Amino acid sequence: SHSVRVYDTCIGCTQCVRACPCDVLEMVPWDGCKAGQIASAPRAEDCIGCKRCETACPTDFLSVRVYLGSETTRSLGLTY
Amino acid sequence: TKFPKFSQALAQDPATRRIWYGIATAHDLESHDGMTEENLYQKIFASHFGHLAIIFLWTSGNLFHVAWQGNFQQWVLNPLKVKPIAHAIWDPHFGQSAIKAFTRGGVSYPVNIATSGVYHWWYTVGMRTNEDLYFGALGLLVLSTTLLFAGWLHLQPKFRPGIAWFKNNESRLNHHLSGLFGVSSLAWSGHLIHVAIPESRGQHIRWNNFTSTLPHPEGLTPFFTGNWGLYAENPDTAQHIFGTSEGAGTAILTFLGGFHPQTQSMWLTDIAHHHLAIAVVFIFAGHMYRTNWGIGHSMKEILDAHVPPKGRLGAGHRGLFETITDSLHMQLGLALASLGVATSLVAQHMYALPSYAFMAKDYVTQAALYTHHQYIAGFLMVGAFAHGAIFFVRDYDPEVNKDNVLARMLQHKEAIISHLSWVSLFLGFHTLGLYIHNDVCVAFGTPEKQILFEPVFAQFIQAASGKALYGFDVLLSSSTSAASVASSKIWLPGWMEAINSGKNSLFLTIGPGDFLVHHAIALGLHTTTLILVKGALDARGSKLMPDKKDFGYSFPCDGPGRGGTCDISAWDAFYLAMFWMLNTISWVTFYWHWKHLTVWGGNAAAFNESSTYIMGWLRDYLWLNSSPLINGYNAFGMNAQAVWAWMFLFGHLIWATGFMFLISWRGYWQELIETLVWAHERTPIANLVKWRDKPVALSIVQARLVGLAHFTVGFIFTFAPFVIASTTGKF
Amino acid sequence: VDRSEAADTWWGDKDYPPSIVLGIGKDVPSSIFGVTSGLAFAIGVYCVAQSNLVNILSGSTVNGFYVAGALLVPYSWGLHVAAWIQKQNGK
Amino acid sequence: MSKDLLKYLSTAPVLLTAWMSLTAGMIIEIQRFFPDSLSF
Amino acid sequence: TSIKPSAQVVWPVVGQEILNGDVGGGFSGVQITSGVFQMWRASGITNETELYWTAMGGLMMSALMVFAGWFHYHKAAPKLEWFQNVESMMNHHLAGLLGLGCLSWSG
Amino acid sequence: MITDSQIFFALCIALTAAVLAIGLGRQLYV
Amino acid sequence: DVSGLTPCKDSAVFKKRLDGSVKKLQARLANYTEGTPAYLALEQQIDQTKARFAKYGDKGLLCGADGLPHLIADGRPDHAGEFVIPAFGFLYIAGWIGWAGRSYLQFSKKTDKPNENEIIINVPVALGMMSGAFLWPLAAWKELINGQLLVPGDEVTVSPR
Amino acid sequence: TSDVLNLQIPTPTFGGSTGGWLRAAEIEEKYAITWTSKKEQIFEMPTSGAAIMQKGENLLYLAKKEQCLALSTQLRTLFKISDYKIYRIFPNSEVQYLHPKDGVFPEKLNEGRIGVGNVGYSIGKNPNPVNVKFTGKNTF
Ligand code: CLA
Ligand code: CLA
Ligand SMILES: CC1=C(/C=C/C(C)=C/C=C/C(C)=C/C=C/C=C(C)/C=C/C=C(C)/C=C/C2=C(C)CCCC2(C)C)C(C)(C)CCC1
Ligand code: SF4
Repeated sequence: SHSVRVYDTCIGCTQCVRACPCDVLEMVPWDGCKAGQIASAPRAEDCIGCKRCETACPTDFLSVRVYLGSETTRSLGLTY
Repeated sequence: TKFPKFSQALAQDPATRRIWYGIATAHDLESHDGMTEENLYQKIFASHFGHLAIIFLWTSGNLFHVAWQGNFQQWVLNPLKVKPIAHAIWDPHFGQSAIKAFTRGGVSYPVNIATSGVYHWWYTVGMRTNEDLYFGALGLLVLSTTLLFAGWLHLQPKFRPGIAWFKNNESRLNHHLSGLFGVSSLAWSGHLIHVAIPESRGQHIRWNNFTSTLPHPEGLTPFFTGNWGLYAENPDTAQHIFGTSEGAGTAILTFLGGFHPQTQSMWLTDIAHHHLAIAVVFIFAGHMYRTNWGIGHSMKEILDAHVPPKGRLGAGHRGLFETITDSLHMQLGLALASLGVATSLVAQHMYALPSYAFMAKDYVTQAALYTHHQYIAGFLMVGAFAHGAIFFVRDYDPEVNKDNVLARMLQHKEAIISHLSWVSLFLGFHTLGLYIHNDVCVAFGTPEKQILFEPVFAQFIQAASGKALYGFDVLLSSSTSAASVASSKIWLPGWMEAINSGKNSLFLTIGPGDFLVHHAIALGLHTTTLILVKGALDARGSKLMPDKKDFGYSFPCDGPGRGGTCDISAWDAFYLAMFWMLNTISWVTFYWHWKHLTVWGGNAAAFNESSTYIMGWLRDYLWLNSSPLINGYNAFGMNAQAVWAWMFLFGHLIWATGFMFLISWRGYWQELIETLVWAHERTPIANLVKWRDKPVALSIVQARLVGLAHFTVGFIFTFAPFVIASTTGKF
Repeated sequence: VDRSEAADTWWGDKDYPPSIVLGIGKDVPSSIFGVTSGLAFAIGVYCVAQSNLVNILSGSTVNGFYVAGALLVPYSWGLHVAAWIQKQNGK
Repeated sequence: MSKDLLKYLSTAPVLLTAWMSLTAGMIIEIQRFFPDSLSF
Repeated sequence: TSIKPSAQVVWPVVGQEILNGDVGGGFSGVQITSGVFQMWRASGITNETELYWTAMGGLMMSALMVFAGWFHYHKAAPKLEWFQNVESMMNHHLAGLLGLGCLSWSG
Repeated sequence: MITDSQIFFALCIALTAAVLAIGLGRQLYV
Repeated sequence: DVSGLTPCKDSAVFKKRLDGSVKKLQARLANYTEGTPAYLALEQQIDQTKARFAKYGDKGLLCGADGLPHLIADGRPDHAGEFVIPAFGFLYIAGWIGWAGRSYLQFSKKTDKPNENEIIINVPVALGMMSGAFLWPLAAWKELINGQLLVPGDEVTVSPR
Repeated sequence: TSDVLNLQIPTPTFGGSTGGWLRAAEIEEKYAITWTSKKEQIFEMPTSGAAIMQKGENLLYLAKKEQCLALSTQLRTLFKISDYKIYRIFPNSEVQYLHPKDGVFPEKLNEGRIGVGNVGYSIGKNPNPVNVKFTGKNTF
């Protein structure tokens, strides 16, 4: 499965989660950000790698970042 | 225990990409699961042993086939008329017409006419009968047997070499310089003096009597007395006939220069002296480095101290020893660059200075060899740059290379890439513009308006080397100069005649077509370097992707975000530069082949007139010389070039099929495979037969690889046929 | 030589190399280096001129002593760089 | 020829076409009046 | 049969004048391959004044069409109710455009 | 002219080399 | 003269090329009658061909064995007109172009809407910049000396090494 | 909520399609999505076609979590249905409740969620690959 990571440059604008089509990402409380929330990836096994999170991230460089890795039926997104 | 045992990720991969990626990363030993450096080095060593065994098996196979099915003995009697046979053809698909056509070369069975020059090589080296070739094949078979056993042995527990021994640079370089290059070249010079010069002079020296026969009448007494000029005294006469004693001398080591008049190849005495001297140099240089005896050099110390004053090159070469000796990719890149340059050098030197008897008049072999070695040189250069990129993205340590000569390359990579872009742009703009100017001017019935720049600088080099038709009268062309006088009793009396003789490929006459095509070659080299250098320097990161090193060397992309990130991985830089390697080598080989076809046919005023415009290349080279190939088989019958015509079309088809993988990308084929999976699963009868790996479309990098593969194989097949068949049909 | 057993010869922070770079000649003075370099240059250029410029080289005239003395010209360059290094290091 | 139409004529493509038109015409007239100049 | 049809002429500037090749009829020009000469012969055009005047008529129609395009967007633009009258559009395109066009050409 | 016995001897040495090649491939595979 | 080439005026192959082109034109002249526009155009064209060949002969161009002019680009002043003087002319013109572009960019960057000024060119000042770029070699040298040409690299975006 | 399904809810009226699961959802894993609608109305399936979601409860079978989430986004942004629940059904008939795992959609923060896959430094501070060479880890 692909590895999804979130760095502390997060501003808690909650757009990666909305761009997510597999419910891999979710906002959790955080002290660092002004908004008080940070994206997190508790369901990375369901990741497919379309990187809509990366597209929707508005940081100068991506707070949410996905590394492609070992492939699986879910990661390939095969209905069979 | 599934196929990619070395990669558990692919082992759990359920789709058909498991097999593809397992085969693809079979040899990527650095990134295998549970790999250590010591095991990596030992596995590389054993694989090297197996590879050497493969090389010697290939050589033994060529030798045995020429011995068994080739007309070597008949070819020896009449080298200039009998066509050398590679091997017999065994094909149940051949018809009677093809059987009669391929029955050639003075034998009763179908055969393939050798275009590798192995016949000329072995004849020059001293082989005269099939028995000698067979014994050479037997000995090479035994050598490969021993190399395979050595490879097996050096993986055993008690025989597994250690990492310190592998990283012992000084001993390895000392031994390679002194013995692998030096003593091996000395052995070749000894072989020449003992077996090749006597055979050229009509003496049968073999294992049974080489111990008794003296190579020189005086023996080693001149060598020990120091009167080594007695080995040059009495050279071969200009009336010498190769392989006979008439006109034969006694000298074993000479520096006559030029060419042997009958064979139009350099003197074997000259070649033996070359290998003897060059070995002296290399055996000396192999005592440079310190190995267990104090005296010598320390490469780390040398690199550390070589830092210019006031920090001109930053910290100098500090850390380069550590990076080179730790990273195998940097060593591989240096080796590939050096070997590609050497392959280009041999390609450029064999045609200008033939060394094998009667090769110059064998026009097909010369073109085949030049094209072969130029293509391999291009591949080696692209590989050198690709492994430099892999080193940058995988093995480069900025902490070690703090303010280093290597780190400053990354520091001003933007300047380097921008200036390579500038020079590539200038060269292409101006070369294409001048070619189009010439095209339009000749098209409009006024060739006088052509802008034709004389290659005055190359002509000046030719004059300084000895050419006299330009009238520059500089250096060796001017008999009076110090350069011409100091060497006037060693090599110039032969070299002057050789270079000014118009029957040779040594320093061909050049003109405006040569000017323009050379600038085109410069464009090709510069743009290939631009793509490759950019890939290497941006492999670590870019403004569009500063964290590229985290993703690695070969990944598909970064997604459609940030405007799209296609072909960003710096593997795709290699895949792009491969097209330019093919382009520039194709330009080089077209230039070589057309100029040499014209020179051999005796109308150089076809190249000098038509090569200034591009329609001249399209008509007087491609279209004109494509007739004997495409007429290999037609509606009225077939000739012996039908195989070349079929392979010509074959390379065209593969080149075309590559465009599919290069243009059409994965989403279309993935959805189509969904449809095919539906159909197979839903049809009756067949749905009992069910796959194990889920069939998926090819990955992005996989398909880029496949498309480039189809392109390259295609390139080589098409030009091989066109270069081997048109030459045969025109001469 | 290994990574560990290697002298600290980097000198990018300083104006002249350490004398250790000269190896076996890390203690021979700058005076000896310079005098030997000058004699080597003179002798080697004499040998080269006598071999190829004053005379014409050939199979019957190549002289081993002149050939060997020619190799003192690059040795002269090395010796003069060494003389400068030792003069700057204070020896 | 309001300020808006002057602005439109000042837009990049119109200006490119106008200037390259004048340049090509200049080159062609130099060719007509000084033809076949493969030298200076 | 012998005359090569040609309806284009280059100017002598940079040597392109050779492109005015021999096309028969005491005329130098670029041979055409569009069949317009045969089209005009079928139509019955036998003079150059007819070609000139139909060209002028075509320019007048082009001006009228530019005017119509400006008028039907800037002065009097139809409505979606007008546009969606597909039945009347088909009736007028069959009988009115194609039918009367064919009738007029037959005449 | 290469003889039948010569070809057979070369083939035998080739077979020995083949066995060694299988062995080396095994040992590289482990 | 040089490179084995001979002057085009004393070149038998050059004279034959001229004669052959003339014979080709006269051969195609047979189709047209005297006085027609095509006839007069061909007469003008053949006059132009002869004038071109005479001009090449007089200019001192060197003709090779192929009988076509070969330009000697080695820096000798005998053949300066082949490359050196055209080279200087182009270098001046290209410098003019680049200086006009750069100076207009420097003006536009200070405008309130540089992005819109990039598309919509301020033609009244663009003409001024184009005219003033005639003295670019002195202007560029002045900017070099004052240090306002090459921005310090410590101020240019650079990718992570 | 809970790892269970009724497995008897009336399904949307659909005329069948070729885009459904094929000999793999029954052997490896199927997916289900269940929602409630105020009116019986027409919607577009993730598989090609048009179906009629029934009044009240509706249950649909699919082969991909991506398909279920796409249908969910359609339901939210067209019909304003925001009570959907998504399940994964194994061949051994275990049912795992996946998407609204905390009972609320992931885009709204909850107090009990803990961070998974969070890095305490900026993106441009990862170790180089040479540092992790011949180690099982990775540069993130
Ligand atoms: C739309 C197509 C079309 C048109 C426009 C015409 C036109 C004509 N056809 Mg017909 N015709 C057609 C299709 C067409 N045809 C088809 C398809 C066929 C095959 C079935 C025929 C078969 C046919 C035949 C067999 C004959 C005609 C004839 C005629 C003439 C009839 C006069 C008339 O009825 O006045 C109608 C009058 C009015 C409606 C009253 C108004 C009168 C106005 C004001 C008079 C204007 C006069 C003019 C502007 C000035 C002329 C001055 C003069 C000194 C030059 C006229 C030239 C006859 C003819 O003359 O043949 C050469 C004839 O014998 N046609
Ligand atoms: C404003 C004008 C301008 C200036 C001063 C420069 C300057 C430079 N460019 Mg160029 N460049 C320009 C426009 C300009 N560029 C444009 C519009 C493009 C897009 C096509 C490029 C694309 C480009 C590339 C891809 C590269 C350069 C490079 C370079 C450098 C080398 C010079 C060269 O070879 O030019 C090459 C010139 C061209 C490729 C075409 C130029 C286009 C026209 C002819 C000029 C524009 C004039 C403009 C309309 C003036 C408006 C002013 C007016 C309103 C008053 C240099 C820093 C090279 C580099 O980095 O070298 C270090 C390089 O690789 N440039
Ligand atoms: C990226 C990278 C890489 C790669 C690289 C490459 C691939 C390169 C190549 C390169 C090359 C490929 C180069 C070449 C060079 C050459 C030269 C430099 C030459 C020289 C020459 C000379 C000096 C000569 C002289 C002479 C003589 C001696 C005689 C005659 C005359 C004359 C003058 C000619 C590496 C791995 C490193 C790593 C890092 C990164
Ligand atoms: S920076 Fe990216 S991960 Fe962070 S809140 Fe914004 S969209 Fe979400």
